[PDB]
Amino acid sequence: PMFIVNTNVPRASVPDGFLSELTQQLAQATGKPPQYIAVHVVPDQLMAFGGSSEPCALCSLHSIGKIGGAQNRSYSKLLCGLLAERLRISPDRVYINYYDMNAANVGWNNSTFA
Amino acid sequence: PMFIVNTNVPRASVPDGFLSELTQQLAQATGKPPQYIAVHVVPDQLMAFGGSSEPCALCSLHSIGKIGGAQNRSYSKLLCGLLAERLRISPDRVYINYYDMNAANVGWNNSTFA
Amino acid sequence: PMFIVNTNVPRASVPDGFLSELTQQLAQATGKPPQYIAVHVVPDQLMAFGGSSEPCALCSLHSIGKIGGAQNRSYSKLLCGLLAERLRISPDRVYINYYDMNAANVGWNNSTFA
Ligand SMILES: *[C@H](c1ccc(C(F)(F)F)cc1)c1cc2c(cc1O)OCO2
Ligand SMILES: *[C@H](c1ccc(C(F)(F)F)cc1)c1cc2c(cc1O)OCO2
Ligand SMILES: *[C@H](c1ccc(C(F)(F)F)cc1)c1cc2c(cc1O)OCO2
Repeated sequence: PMFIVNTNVPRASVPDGFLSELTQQLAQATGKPPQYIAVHVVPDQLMAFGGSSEPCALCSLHSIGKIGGAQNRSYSKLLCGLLAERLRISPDRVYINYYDMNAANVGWNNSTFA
Repeated sequence: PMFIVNTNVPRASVPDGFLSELTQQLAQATGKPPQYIAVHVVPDQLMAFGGSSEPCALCSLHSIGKIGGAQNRSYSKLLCGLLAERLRISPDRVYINYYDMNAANVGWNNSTFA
Repeated sequence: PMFIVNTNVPRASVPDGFLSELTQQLAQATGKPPQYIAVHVVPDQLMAFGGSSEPCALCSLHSIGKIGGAQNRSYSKLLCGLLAERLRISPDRVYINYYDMNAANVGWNNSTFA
């Protein structure tokens, strides 16, 4: 899994350890080892949600499997909770795109997975 | 719907009103209330298009429905028009990825739209 | 095709000529004329891979066809090779997402490629 957050929240408002927490919590939620988890946070973005420039976030979770109806609800509760608690972004100003990747379409270490 | 623009145009060349203009125009084009629309503009990017560093844009439009052959051809006119006028980008230096999202794969407000 | 690299490597470590090298190498690898190729490099990112902030990269390759099992392996060797040689990023700290795009979902110059 790979999780990306883009947000208009400033860099100074991202708390120390945020990437570590995302890594740890995503490992728990996906059942994948922490070593596999990639996390990417992009603050200070020029963005709007519903025509308002109040704090918001646009995110993606790519995973080889572990994506589906109930699972995605659970990820959204977890991730919106974190963005609310840590970045002070209201859950209703977050979008998260979920992508179930075929292993053959993920490159790593000079090759691809299967 | 969610619209993202990555461009090598500098930040000071992005008009202050561009996010709101995109929001309004996309609401009309998709038939969704403006409140649903998220927009994200990423200037000052290191990019090349056809081996040239002249102004260009790499974009995406994600939507739960309202994506298809004819609709996409129409969106491209709308979006190239906006980018040409407001960012001075030639329309043949714009790519737009269109993604039709399943509601189950869009997280929002601690859940998903499924 | 469009290739995007997001990396925590600093801007100054990205060699002059990198975008041109990517354009040329992707033209060769995909068989598509260089005029069609878009490349985008995003340094100085806040990211972690396996909980570690050592150099890493999260990448994507979108293409209308020329995507598949064996081809993706070849692209990964090529692109990890370039990231290792030019940006000093170890291949096992790189993910690359491959997307086979429908021509109807690629917008360019007021239309799509369908
Ligand atoms: C994590 C993972 C990282 C990146 C992607 C990508 F497609 F976005 F590139 C997808 C998944 C991951 C890593 C693995 C793995 C499963 C997952 O989910 O099995 C071996 O390494
Ligand atoms: C807009 C919309 C925003 C984001 C995405 C995402 F998947 F990329 F995250 C997709 C669509 C939208 C919001 C809605 C809605 C439909 C759309 O298209 O119905 C209720 O809220
Ligand atoms: C390259 C190409 C660029 C961008 C995308 C996008 F979908 F991500 F936007 C996809 C492919 C390309 C350009 C062409 C072409 C094929 C490809 O692969 O035929 C005409 O121009």
